[PDB]
Amino acid sequence: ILQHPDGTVLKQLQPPPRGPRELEFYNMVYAADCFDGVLLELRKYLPKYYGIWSPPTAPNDLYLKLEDVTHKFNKPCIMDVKIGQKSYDPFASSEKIQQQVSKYPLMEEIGFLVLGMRVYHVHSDSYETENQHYGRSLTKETIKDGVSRFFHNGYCLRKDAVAASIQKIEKILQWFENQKQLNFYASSLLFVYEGSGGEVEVRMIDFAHVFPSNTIDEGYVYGLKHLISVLRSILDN
Ligand SMILES: Nc1ncnc2c1ncn2[C@@H]1O[C@H](COP(=O)(O)OP(=O)(O)O)[C@@H](O)[C@H]1O
Ligand SMILES: O=P(O)(O)O[C@@H]1[C@H](O)[C@H](O)[C@@H](OP(=O)(O)O)[C@H](OP(=O)(O)O)[C@H]1O
Ligand SMILES: [Mg+2]
Ligand SMILES: [Mg+2]
Repeated sequence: ILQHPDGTVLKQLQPPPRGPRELEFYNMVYAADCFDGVLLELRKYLPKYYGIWSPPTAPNDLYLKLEDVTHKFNKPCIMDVKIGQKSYDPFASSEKIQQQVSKYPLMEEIGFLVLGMRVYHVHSDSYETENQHYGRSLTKETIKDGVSRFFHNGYCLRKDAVAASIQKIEKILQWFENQKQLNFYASSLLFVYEGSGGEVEVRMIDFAHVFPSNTIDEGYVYGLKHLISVLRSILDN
């Protein structure tokens, strides 16, 4: 991921089939001639898409040019959370299924996995970050405190940002409850709040494993509902 000062990010296409699939996901949703109401609403929850991009001197080198969801913040606090009961897609080999389940065998039970976070601490005017091994070390017993950490700025828990997050996830959940045409594996919600105070973003990102479907994405629903339940209990702290 490359950050550009024009308020965008450039995401390098992953090797095939993943990179091509994500490109085609964005091309589908943001198709200029799209009048599918489900896809038009979905746009609200994704980064704005500016199309494929390459360097003028390197057509081989493929990126997606996307809205940088953090751009409008002064001290953005960011968390990436993978959503769903399965982080492997319908065409995964046994090996890949085993890889992905062994990254976090609790995915079926919890329905989400924190991939990382960067949190602004007001007293020190500095950031603390957690990596992939943080959220993968979270159990049912520790998931609530694990998530809460994102919203604590070194002296108070930001219940405003927790409540806003629930409210935004709720709209995404509603989108999911009214579509049966796409199922999302290994996708994420990107959470941003202002660390320095009410602006909050929750956007869907990372679409290398989105597939057409004829069913509700029950894994994705389960994950969102559980994530909301956790966030709700944090409001009682
Ligand atoms: N549109 C965006 N705006 C701001 N930050 C982003 C955006 N897309 C990705 N990021 C950051 O880059 C990270 C990796 O992006 P992602 O699409 O999840 O790539 P990967 O396929 O490598 O998991 C995310 O966790 C997030 O922190
Ligand atoms: O973060 P880690 O521990 O390096 O593990 C990676 C993480 O689970 C990625 O989401 C996954 O890509 P997908 O989500 O696209 O499967 C990748 O699979 P890969 O090794 O097959 O690229 C893993 O290696
Ligand atoms: Mg990702
Ligand atoms: Mg990915």
